[PDB]
Amino acid sequence: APTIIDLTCTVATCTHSSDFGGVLTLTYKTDKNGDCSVHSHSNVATLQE
Amino acid sequence: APTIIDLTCTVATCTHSSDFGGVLTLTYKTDKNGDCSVHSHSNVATLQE
Amino acid sequence: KTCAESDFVCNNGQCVPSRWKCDGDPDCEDGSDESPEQCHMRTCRIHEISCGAHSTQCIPVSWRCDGENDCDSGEDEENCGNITCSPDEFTCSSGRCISRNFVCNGQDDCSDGSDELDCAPPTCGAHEFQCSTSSCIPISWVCDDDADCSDQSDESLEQCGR
Repeated sequence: APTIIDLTCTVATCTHSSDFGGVLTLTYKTDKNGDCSVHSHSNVATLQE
Repeated sequence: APTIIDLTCTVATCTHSSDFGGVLTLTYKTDKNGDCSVHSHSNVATLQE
Repeated sequence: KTCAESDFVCNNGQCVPSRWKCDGDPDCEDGSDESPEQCHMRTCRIHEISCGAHSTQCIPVSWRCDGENDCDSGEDEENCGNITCSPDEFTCSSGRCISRNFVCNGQDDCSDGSDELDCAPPTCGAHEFQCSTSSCIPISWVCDDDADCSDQSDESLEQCGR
């Protein structure tokens, strides 16, 4: 699994609607290309993928 | 003749026997490779070569 | 940096000025401007002999056939001795020289497996599909309609069988 360092997140737009209405941009530094299992640690926000 | 700079002496092991029982290592930096004439300036220890 | 029209070009790619040609001093690393055939004998000091045309080590001629392996490759113990190889050939543990194209090729050309010792495989992980431009990407990225490989090898028709 790639090791990820210096990870920050920003929100481009938000709109609390029933559908998936918030877009999130995530910047990081890594060593190799791979797959990461992405999660959100609260029930206030639900990810799609 | 070659020029020797930054000469450092270390002893691997010693045992004061009648035969030659100590191993010396000298570390250095040189510009060209050639021959030197090693010597000891005391009679406490006598070199072999 | 291309040498100017007023500079001579050594065989190794080094630029030296035109006044410095066959003037006797070993200017070029290979002595191109003083090729020791009609001009000057440029290769190292006069009383000093090289460890071959491929070894830049300079050993005094008193080290030539002096009974010890003064050169790195043993070329000092030549003529009166033995053993020499080629830059493009790989030296096995037994001393045999095989072409570098045979190193880590999966076949024991060295007759002892030396060319197959410490070979990181040119392929990538078993859970991985190698792009034809040598890029390593995992299998689950093949035929995914996304060209994650640089040359669209993961999406190549031949690999997908589509």
